[PDB]
Amino acid sequence: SKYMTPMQQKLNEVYEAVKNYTDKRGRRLSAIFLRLPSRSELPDYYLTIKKPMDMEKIRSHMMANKYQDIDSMVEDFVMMFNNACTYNEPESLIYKDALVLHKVLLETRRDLEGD
Ligand SMILES: O=C(O)c1ccccc1O
Repeated sequence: SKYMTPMQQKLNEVYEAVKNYTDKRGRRLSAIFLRLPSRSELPDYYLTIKKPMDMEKIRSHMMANKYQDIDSMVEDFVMMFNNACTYNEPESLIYKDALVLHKVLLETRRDLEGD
């Protein structure tokens, strides 16, 4: 139980790379992405976003061993960054942070290309 399979390790590595990324000032870009607020706290959001996504949702799937491959988890991250960029303005901080984290996601996945 305590030992992760290779796929499980890779999933975890990608998830963690995005979660733990910090910029030069020590700011964890993941902060606002961990958990999306409520439909009642964000009326305009849920009416605009077809498939809402946050890192806690991704982390829960992973922990339930529900991702079958790396691409499946990447797709959810991509949904999240797409959602953030859709809702928010191109000059907004959330939008910029979503672009940075997107790069981290693809770099990490590619750096693990074999393993
Ligand atoms: O724009 C947000 O505040 C947001 C927060 C968490 C997940 C996706 C998002 O677009």
